[PDB]
Amino acid sequence: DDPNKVWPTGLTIAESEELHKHVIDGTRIFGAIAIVAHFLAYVYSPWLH
Amino acid sequence: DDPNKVWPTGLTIAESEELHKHVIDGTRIFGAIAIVAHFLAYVYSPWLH
Amino acid sequence: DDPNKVWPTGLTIAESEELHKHVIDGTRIFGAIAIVAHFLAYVYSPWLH
Amino acid sequence: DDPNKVWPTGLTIAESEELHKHVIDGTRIFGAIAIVAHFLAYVYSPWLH
Amino acid sequence: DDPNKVWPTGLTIAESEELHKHVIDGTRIFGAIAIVAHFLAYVYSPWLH
Amino acid sequence: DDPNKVWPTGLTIAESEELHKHVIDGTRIFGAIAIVAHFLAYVYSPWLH
Amino acid sequence: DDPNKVWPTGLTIAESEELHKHVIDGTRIFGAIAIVAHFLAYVYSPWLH
Amino acid sequence: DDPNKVWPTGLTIAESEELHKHVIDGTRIFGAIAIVAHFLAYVYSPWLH
Amino acid sequence: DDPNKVWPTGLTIAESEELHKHVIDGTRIFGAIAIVAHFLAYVYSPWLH
Amino acid sequence: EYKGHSGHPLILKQEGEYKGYSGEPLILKQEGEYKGYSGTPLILEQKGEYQSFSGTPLILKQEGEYRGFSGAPLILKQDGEYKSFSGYPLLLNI
Amino acid sequence: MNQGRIWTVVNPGVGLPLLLGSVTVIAILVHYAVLSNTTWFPKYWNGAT
Amino acid sequence: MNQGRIWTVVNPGVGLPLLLGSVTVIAILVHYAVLSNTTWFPKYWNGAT
Amino acid sequence: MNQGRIWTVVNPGVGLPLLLGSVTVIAILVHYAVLSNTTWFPKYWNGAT
Amino acid sequence: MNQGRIWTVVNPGVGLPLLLGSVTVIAILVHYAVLSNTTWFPKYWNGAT
Amino acid sequence: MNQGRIWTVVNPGVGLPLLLGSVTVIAILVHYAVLSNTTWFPKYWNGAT
Amino acid sequence: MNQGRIWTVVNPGVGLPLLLGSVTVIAILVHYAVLSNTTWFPKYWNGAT
Amino acid sequence: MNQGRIWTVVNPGVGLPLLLGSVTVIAILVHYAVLSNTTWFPKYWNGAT
Amino acid sequence: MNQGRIWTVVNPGVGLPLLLGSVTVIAILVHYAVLSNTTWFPKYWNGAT
Amino acid sequence: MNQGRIWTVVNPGVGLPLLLGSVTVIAILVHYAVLSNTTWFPKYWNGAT
Ligand code: BCL
Ligand code: BCL
Ligand code: BCL
Ligand code: BCL
Ligand code: BCL
Ligand code: BCL
Ligand SMILES: CC(C)=CCC/C(C)=C/C=C/C(C)=C/C=C/C(C)=C/C=C/C=C(C)/C=C/C=C(C)/C=C/C=C(\C)CCCC(C)(C)O
Ligand SMILES: CC(C)=CCC/C(C)=C/C=C/C(C)=C/C=C/C(C)=C/C=C/C=C(C)/C=C/C=C(C)/C=C/C=C(\C)CCCC(C)(C)O
Ligand SMILES: CC(C)=CCC/C(C)=C/C=C/C(C)=C/C=C/C(C)=C/C=C/C=C(C)/C=C/C=C(C)/C=C/C=C(\C)CCCC(C)(C)O
Ligand SMILES: CC(C)=CCC/C(C)=C/C=C/C(C)=C/C=C/C(C)=C/C=C/C=C(C)/C=C/C=C(C)/C=C/C=C(\C)CCCC(C)(C)O
Ligand SMILES: CC(C)=CCC/C(C)=C/C=C/C(C)=C/C=C/C(C)=C/C=C/C=C(C)/C=C/C=C(C)/C=C/C=C(\C)CCCC(C)(C)O
Repeated sequence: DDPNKVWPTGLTIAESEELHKHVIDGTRIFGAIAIVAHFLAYVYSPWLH
Repeated sequence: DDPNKVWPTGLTIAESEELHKHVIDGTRIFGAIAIVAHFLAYVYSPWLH
Repeated sequence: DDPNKVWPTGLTIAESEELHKHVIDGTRIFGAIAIVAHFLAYVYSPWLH
Repeated sequence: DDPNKVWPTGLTIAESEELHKHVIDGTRIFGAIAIVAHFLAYVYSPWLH
Repeated sequence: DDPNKVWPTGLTIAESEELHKHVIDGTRIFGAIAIVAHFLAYVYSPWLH
Repeated sequence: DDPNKVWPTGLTIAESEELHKHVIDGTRIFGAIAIVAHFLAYVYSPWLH
Repeated sequence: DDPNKVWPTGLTIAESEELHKHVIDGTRIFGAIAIVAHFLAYVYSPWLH
Repeated sequence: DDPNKVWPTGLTIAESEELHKHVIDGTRIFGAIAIVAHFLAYVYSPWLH
Repeated sequence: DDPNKVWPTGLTIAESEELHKHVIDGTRIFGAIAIVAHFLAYVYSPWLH
Repeated sequence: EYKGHSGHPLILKQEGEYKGYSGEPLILKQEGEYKGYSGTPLILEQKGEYQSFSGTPLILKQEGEYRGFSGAPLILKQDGEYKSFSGYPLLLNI
Repeated sequence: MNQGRIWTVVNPGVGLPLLLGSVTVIAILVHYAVLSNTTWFPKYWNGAT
Repeated sequence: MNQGRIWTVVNPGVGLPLLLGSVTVIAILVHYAVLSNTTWFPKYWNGAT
Repeated sequence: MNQGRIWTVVNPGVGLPLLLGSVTVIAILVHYAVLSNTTWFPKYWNGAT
Repeated sequence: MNQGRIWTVVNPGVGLPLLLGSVTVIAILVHYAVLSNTTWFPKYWNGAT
Repeated sequence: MNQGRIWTVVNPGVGLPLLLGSVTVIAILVHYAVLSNTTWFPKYWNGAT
Repeated sequence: MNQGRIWTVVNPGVGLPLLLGSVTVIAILVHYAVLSNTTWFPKYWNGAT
Repeated sequence: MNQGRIWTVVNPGVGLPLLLGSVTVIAILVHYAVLSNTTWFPKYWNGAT
Repeated sequence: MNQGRIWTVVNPGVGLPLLLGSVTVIAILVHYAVLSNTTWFPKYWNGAT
Repeated sequence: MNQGRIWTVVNPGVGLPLLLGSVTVIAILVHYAVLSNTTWFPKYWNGAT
């Protein structure tokens, strides 16, 4: 292998992994907001009551 | 790394961040107008009453 | 920076801003006609009556 | 400026303006026919009666 | 100007005009058949009766 | 003019005309089968009865 | 003419005809299976009864 | 003919035939699972009963 | 054959197989979560009861 | 490097072969010819002319001009300017 | 008959299929419209009671 | 009449088919709207009772 | 039979699939129309009462 | 009035047709909405009872 | 059987997927048509009363 | 405010039209939803009884 | 089994996604068909009466 | 968190707009589902009786 | 597990987005199906009577 290898997308392995950190953080941030939204829905809607 | 590196989109890092300032400011402008629209809707519609 | 820089769209900054003058003026013209159309709708339709 | 400048579409300013003459004249022709069609509709349909 | 100028579509002015003769003639032929079809519809359907 | 001129589609005039012979012959054959299908529909369905 | 002429699709006349043999044979096999399917439908469904 | 001839897709005849082995095997495996699914449907659903 | 042969997608055989390991592992992880979801659905819904 | 808000870690490192979370093996190797699970043969080899299953012939050979099955002529020859069928003129040239 | 130069800026390979296609689609839409909004057109197909 | 330079940045091969196409689609939509929301337009086609 | 030169400006790889495709789509639409607006066509499939 | 540089990264040949097209589509949607959810708009077209 | 040269002007990579795709779509459409317009086909799936 | 580098891998000529377009489509969908699921929004347009 | 050479004229990157995609779409269509036209399939999901 | 190398074979300019776009579409679909299949969600918007 | 070489002929930039996209679409379709054809799933969201 070669860490300097430019892959067909133009990104190196290090660049692809650094990019994915934004995707994982974005997913976790979306999940945290969704968890609060589900808690509010449970507290105010008749769901699960 | 190199701050002068032209990425596959043709924009440099400095150019991409300068562009995003318009997106962030545009989102804030859209949000402010939407907040006023929600206040008007609450005052005049039966929602939340 | 360089004002002569041709951007990926082929337009320079001066050319893009000159083009946008038509979009801003066009939006104002569309808005002016829409304001008159809303006045006619209010005068003749039962909306807001 | 340069009137001989070939723009990205391949047309010069003079060629673009000459082309637009057909669009403006075509719009006027479509408008004239539409005005007659609206006159016939008023004379024969119950609209505005 | 130059009558030999090959335009972006690859056709010259003379070739574009010669092509349009088929479109104009084709439109006239379609119109002629449509006129007959409308006559038959009037004779056999209750439209305009 | 020149009959050997390769047009933008890659076909010569003679090749385009030879190709069109199949389109005309195919249209005539489709028409013949459609005529028989319409005859069968008339003989067996209540259409035109 | 030249039978070795590579046409715009990349196939020669001989290669295009050889390919069409599979299309004709595939059409005939599809027809044979469709004929049996229509026979079974007639024997078991109320169609044509 | 030439078995080394690279065709327009980039695959040789031998490579295309080897690829088709996966397509045929995949079809046969899909069929076997579909046969079991139809047997289970027959045993548990009212179809064919 | 040659394991260093770059195929039309740009991936070598070794790279395609290493990529597929993520596809198989992803399918197995998706399946495991789906199995738990089906167990919860059975325990809480009237399905299969 | 990126400093996310949702704590750390954000990604898992990999210095070699991918390790499956769902155990192993993850793929099956091949020593040569594809070994199908649905028995053999998987394909029929072609030694020459395409051996049809629905009899022969499969195509009609063409010699010279196209032999129209719906009589003749199939096209109208054009010499010079286009012969209008809806009278004249057909254009208003500039 | 004065728009003959349109084929110098609109590609015939695009504009001719769109023209013939749109004319055909409009004709189908007019048939479906009269069929859905009239009683005599469906009765014509139903024929003998 | 002052937008004539639009064809220097918008390709006529794209903007002219879209213009003529959109104008035609809008006309069809207006016909369907008046046809669906009025009694006199369908009765006009139905003609004699 | 006089339009044979259309294949010099319309690419057969595009116009022939569109022709055969459109003719087939039109035929399907006519079948669905007569099937939906008549009683004898659905009854034909229903066969024995 | 401060977004004039958007045409340096968004191609006018794309953004201008999309802008003018979207504005037109939105206007159509608002007309259809008021037409479907009000009695005075359809009555306006129906006119004299 | 005389159309074998169509593959010299229609690319097999386009015409063969379109053919097999269209034939499959037509078959699906005929099944849905007979299923919706007959009582015996849905009853066949419903099986035992 | 930390995603400013997204424009180095996502082309602004694509992502900016998609962002502005999607935001506009979402607003339309929310308006249609409240209009269809409430009585006060349509009554607002209907105005005077 | 004799069609193995199809991959010399149909690109696997196109034909394989289309094949696997179509087969999946067909399966979905058959499930929706039996679900809509039978009582036992929806009752199976409804479970306990 | 181990799929970080996916951006070496999937272009971020495509996969990131598709990811964010799909997530947004799914949220819209879930909102429409709960809105159509519950009474408390529409009643929440209707507010005061 | 033996199909690992598919990525040598199917581009991962296409097949991976299609796979993950299709799987997500299938899940949405199954949720909509059970929601529409069962009473307990909508009742679950409606919660307390
Ligand atoms: C404040 C909420 C932040 C957050 C802030 C932190 C902090 C601070 C830490 C971590 C740490 C961790 N986080 Mg985090 N993290 C969040 C979302 C997530 C989600 C997810 C929702 O799917 C996951 C799987 C993770 C994953 C993880 C691990 C990598 C790590 C160790 C385990 C752990 O749970 O620690 C404990 C994690 C928590 C107590 C929070 C988990 C998220 C909860 C469930 C979100 C609900 C809403 C929250 C209460 C209020 C915010 C609402 C706003 C509207 C967003 N984070 C959100 C975006 N995370 C820890 C670590 O090891 O860092 C080095 C750590 O110190
Ligand atoms: C804990 C849930 C994890 C998981 C963790 C493990 C672990 C841990 C091991 C395997 C091992 C194996 N796994 Mg795994 N695996 C899961 C999902 C799957 C799925 C699937 C859902 O479709 C499949 C087909 C497989 C496939 C396999 C085989 C390659 C192998 C079993 C060989 C054997 O005979 O072992 C005989 C049995 C054993 C050695 C021990 C028991 C392992 C059993 C067979 C795992 C069954 C998982 C089951 C299908 C899914 C349960 C999901 C839960 C309901 C959440 N995994 C999920 C993601 N898997 C084993 C192996 O060979 O690794 C080298 C192993 O040790
Ligand atoms: C275990 C189920 C496996 C399978 C395993 C095998 C095995 C094992 C063998 C074959 C062999 C053959 N298979 Mg296989 N095969 C399956 C699916 C298929 C399907 C299909 C579903 O459409 C087809 C058309 C074929 C085609 C064929 C022929 C190329 C060949 C000769 C069969 C025959 O009747 O020989 C005449 C009869 C016999 C030789 C003995 C009896 C039949 C044997 C046992 C194979 C029957 C498979 C049957 C169609 C599967 C139906 C689905 C299952 C019931 C669930 N396979 C599935 C995926 N196949 C055989 C061969 O010739 O290999 C060299 C062989 O030994
Ligand atoms: C077994 C079913 C096979 C089949 C096997 C054969 C065989 C075997 C032969 C042909 C032969 C012929 N086939 Mg074939 N063929 C089938 C499907 C078709 C279909 C179609 C369904 O649309 C067509 C149009 C054809 C076309 C033809 C002609 C080129 C030729 C018959 C005329 C002639 O010169 O006969 C001259 C020969 C004879 C008169 C001998 C008797 C042939 C009989 C009449 C069978 C003809 C095929 C018949 C239409 C198939 C119907 C199948 C349905 C399932 C019922 N085949 C299917 C896929 N075909 C014949 C030929 O010329 O081969 C060199 C031949 O011997
Ligand atoms: C057998 C059915 C075949 C067919 C076989 C033939 C044959 C055989 C001949 C023609 C000939 C002609 N055909 Mg052809 N043709 C068919 C379909 C068509 C269709 C169509 C359905 O739209 C059209 C427009 C044509 C067009 C024509 C002309 C080019 C030409 C007559 C010139 C003239 O003035 O003759 C004046 C009149 C005559 C010479 C004699 C009487 C007419 C002859 C018998 C042709 C009538 C065909 C008729 C239009 C379509 C019948 C369809 C069936 C009822 C299903 N064919 C189908 C596919 N055609 C003729 C020609 O000139 O060939 C060199 C000829 O001999
Ligand atoms: C037979 C049906 C043919 C047809 C055959 C002819 C013939 C034959 C002639 C023309 C001529 C003319 N045609 Mg033409 N034409 C048709 C369809 C059309 C349509 C249309 C439907 O939209 C249009 C706009 C035209 C346009 C014209 C003019 C350019 C010109 C008359 C100008 C003049 O000097 O008048 C005064 C001219 C005369 C009094 C001579 C006779 C004019 C004929 C009667 C005009 C018929 C047009 C009419 C709209 C056709 C309706 C369809 C039928 C009901 C089937 N044609 C169809 C396709 N056309 C003429 C020409 O070329 O002049 C130089 C001519 O001689
Ligand atoms: C649906 C409900 C209920 C409600 C909705 C209500 C609603 C919103 C309605 C809205 C309606 C609107 C907006 C209508 C707008 C209509 C317009 C604008 C029409 C315009 C017509 C233009 C034409 C005809 C142009 C022809 C151009 C032409 C022929 C150009 C020719 C060019 C050439 C020859 C090239 C030259 C090359 C070289 C220079 C070298 O010579
Ligand atoms: C839905 C409801 C209720 C209401 C809606 C109502 C409503 C709005 C309806 C609107 C209807 C409209 C607008 C209809 C318009 C119809 C028109 C315009 C028809 C035009 C037909 C044109 C034809 C037939 C052209 C043939 C061209 C041809 C054959 C060209 C051939 C070219 C060649 C051979 C190349 C030569 C190359 C070389 C020069 C080198 O030789
Ligand atoms: C919906 C309701 C109620 C009402 C709506 C009613 C309504 C509006 C209906 C309208 C219907 C219409 C308009 C129908 C029109 C039908 C037509 C036009 C059919 C045409 C068929 C053409 C065929 C079959 C062509 C085959 C070509 C072929 C085989 C070509 C072969 C070429 C080759 C071999 C290449 C050679 C290369 C080299 C020269 C080098 O050898
Ligand atoms: C229909 C019914 C009834 C029911 C349906 C039920 C059903 C099936 C539901 C399914 C739901 C599912 C599956 C939900 C899934 C949700 C997911 C996965 C959310 C993911 C969010 C991801 C985010 C937010 C990513 C942000 C990325 C970001 C910001 C990336 C930034 C990148 C940068 C800056 C480039 C840097 C480059 C360099 C570093 C080189 O400079
Ligand atoms: C309608 C009704 C009632 C009923 C409908 C009934 C019906 C038909 C249902 C059908 C259902 C079906 C068929 C379901 C199928 C589900 C499947 C197959 C799921 C597959 C999941 C796959 C995954 C999760 C893949 C992840 C890949 C991944 C993460 C890949 C990562 C790759 C990387 C990192 C690149 C590395 C590159 C390098 C190594 C070179 O560096």
